[PDB]
Amino acid sequence: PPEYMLELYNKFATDRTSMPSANIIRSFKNEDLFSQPYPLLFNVSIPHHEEVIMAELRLYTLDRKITIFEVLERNMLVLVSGEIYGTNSEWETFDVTDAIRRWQKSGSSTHQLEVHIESNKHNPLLIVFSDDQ
Amino acid sequence: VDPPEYMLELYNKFATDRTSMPSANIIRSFKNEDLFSQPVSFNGLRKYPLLFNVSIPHHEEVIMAELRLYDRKITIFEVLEGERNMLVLVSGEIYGTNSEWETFDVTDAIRRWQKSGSSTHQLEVHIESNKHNPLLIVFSDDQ
Amino acid sequence: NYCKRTPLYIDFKEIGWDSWIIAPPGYEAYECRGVCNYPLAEHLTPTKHAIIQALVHLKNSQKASKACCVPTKLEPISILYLDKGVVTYKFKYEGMAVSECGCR
Amino acid sequence: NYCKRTPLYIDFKEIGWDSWIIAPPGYEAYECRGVCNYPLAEHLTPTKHAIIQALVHLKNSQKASKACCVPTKLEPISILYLDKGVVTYKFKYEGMAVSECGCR
Ligand SMILES: *[C@@H]1O[C@H](CO)[C@@H](O)[C@H](O)[C@H]1NC(C)=O
Ligand SMILES: *[C@@H]1O[C@H](CO)[C@@H](O)[C@H](O)[C@H]1NC(C)=O
Repeated sequence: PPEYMLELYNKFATDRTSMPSANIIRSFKNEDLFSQPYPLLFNVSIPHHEEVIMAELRLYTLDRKITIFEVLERNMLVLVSGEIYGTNSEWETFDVTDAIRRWQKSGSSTHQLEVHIESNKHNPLLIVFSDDQ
Repeated sequence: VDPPEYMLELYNKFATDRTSMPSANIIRSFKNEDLFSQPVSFNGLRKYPLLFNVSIPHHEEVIMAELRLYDRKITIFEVLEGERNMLVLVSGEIYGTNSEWETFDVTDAIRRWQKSGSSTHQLEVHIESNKHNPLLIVFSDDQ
Repeated sequence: NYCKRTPLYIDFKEIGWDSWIIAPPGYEAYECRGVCNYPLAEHLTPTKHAIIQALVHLKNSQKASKACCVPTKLEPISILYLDKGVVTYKFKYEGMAVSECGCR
Repeated sequence: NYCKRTPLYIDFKEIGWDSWIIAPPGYEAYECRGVCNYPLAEHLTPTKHAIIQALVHLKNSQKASKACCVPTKLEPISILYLDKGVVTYKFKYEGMAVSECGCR
């Protein structure tokens, strides 16, 4: 019961003025919490017939630039990189849709990333919005 | 004989031979209702009228419509109402050897009658040099 | 026993429909006979609501009724009949024969 | 009386579905209770087979069962649940609540 998923149920149950962009919403957890700065690991598995509409990576931060790579073995592949604001920032989302779409095309369901910062139940998680056809 | 032998023959055609099916889902047979008029026949030309109580629902896609009759050339008119107005529906030609029943395409006129109100329409048949009652068949699908 | 399609012939003279139906005199319409006790096999194509209603009836039989064995897919037949006085023939008169039964 | 929709609340813990369903704890699923005797009203959306089966049973019983009062249209509900261990949320989990009853 992640707070985000619970907060998403309560959002669309009370506010009937809006509905999710996709029918199915999955939230995958990070399983590499035994580390200190930091890498992340996800056990993503999505049916191939579902059309991935959008994917968001949710990170917790305590104005700099944050880059997110996909480890491959170091032939690091950049997925998304932006300049976040430091005005009491808490949760920051980054679009990693395309990374998930080719992860949906077979491949090892286990994936590992790494986040770099430039000069606790907050475990980051990855949310995939997908439609079922 | 209350069901025309054509509609009975249609049922038996598609029930025994399941390799074919009607071009439309719904087939109606409208009998002629002018059984007292006599054909006027000048030497070389014969004409006689017809009547039909046609009613097709507006939400149906009319596919085909055949008028069944019987070196002769036949012209089929529609009298719209001297001030009478005769419109040619189909000018076809037939052969003279044991033709028996000849069919004519009056589909355009039927689609015209469907868009307008369900009324009775009067026809005339021009040919130049009981059980045989002409009947009008209308094929339509339930869209 | 279980929910399944059983034979059933319907003669149109028995139900008085021979007045407007010219042909055929009858046909095999079948019917769905049987019980739908939890769990419901997937060959009956059970809906989610039919699954839960059968489950609530299993524990408390007075809180909810049991799922019913009804036709889930119907097939047409060719019918020659009289519609408002005009001789009409439908090659596919839908909804006449049962092809698949299931729990709903 | 007639075939109509009656109330029915389903608590997921009563049926043991609280193990995988996070939210809601329950919902009103309704049910269809009643009889379908000939003639079948058109608000029950009776199929041609349901009409004849109810008609043959009216005249000759024991030849055919009676048409059954089942749900004819189902509605979805928002459900947050565990699908094979991943937290999944469906805004429209189809087939959960009854919206229309009828004779089949
Ligand atoms: C994580 O992925 C592995 C495949 O490498 C799979 O066997 C395992 O079931 C996954 N974890 C869970 C909780 O399903
Ligand atoms: C034939 O047309 C008349 C009006 O001219 C109409 O009242 C009647 O209903 C039609 N025939 C049938 C069998 O409905």
